[PDB]
Amino acid sequence: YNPEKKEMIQEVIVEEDLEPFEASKETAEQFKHQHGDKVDIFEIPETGE
Amino acid sequence: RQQLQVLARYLKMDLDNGERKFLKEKDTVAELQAQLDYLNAELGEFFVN
Amino acid sequence: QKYASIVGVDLLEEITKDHKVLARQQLQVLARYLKMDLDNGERKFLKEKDTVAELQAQLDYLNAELGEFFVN
Amino acid sequence: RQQLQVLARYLKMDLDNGERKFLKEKDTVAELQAQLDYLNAELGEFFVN
Amino acid sequence: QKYASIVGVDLLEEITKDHKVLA
Repeated sequence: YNPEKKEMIQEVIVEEDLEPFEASKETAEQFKHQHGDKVDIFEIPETGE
Repeated sequence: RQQLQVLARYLKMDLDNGERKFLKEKDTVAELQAQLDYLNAELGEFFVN
Repeated sequence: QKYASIVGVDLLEEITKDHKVLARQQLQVLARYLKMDLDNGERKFLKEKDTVAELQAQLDYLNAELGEFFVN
Repeated sequence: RQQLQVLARYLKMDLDNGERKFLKEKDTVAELQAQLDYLNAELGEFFVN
Repeated sequence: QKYASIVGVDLLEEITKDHKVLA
């Protein structure tokens, strides 16, 4: 606890526009009910991971 | 890989519908099989056939 | 006018906004690659600035206590 | 490094104000110190302090 | 015209200039 650094909740700075955003293979299990149906799926195996 | 994604920001061309399609197409095949093998599990593969 | 007289013969955006953003975009991702920081040109300038304000803060304390006739 | 610079031609985004600022900010610190140490050179670091 | 008759039913830049130069 450092009273000169009380921690809180915020957001950060921006980029040049080219971005869809992925995930990895670890905590899919509790953490899966935020977004909604917002994908550009391809269920045909041409990809791999 | 980078210049790709930011370039897809611009056409608003989703690179992942080719998988969201494929993923929803997949679990509604597993749960569609889940029916189709319940019947063979209760009608028998001699009856259904 | 002279020439004319010498002869006598008298007399929308968004297509550019996004056209800009990807350039702004392709810039930044391209700077990822050279590891070329676009903001040291300001972090330098910002630290150079507050260590001028606090450097003035000394330099005007003296004129505030020695007087602009003494220091001068 | 090339595709960078020509791309900055287009946004008219100066890559060097981040240094022209810093350079003018610097010499007007040296000449600002040049005053601030003239006084310690004539009032003494016991008086100014 | 034929089809219509067969039925009877009669009837700025600089955004591209610089958009070109970088190319």
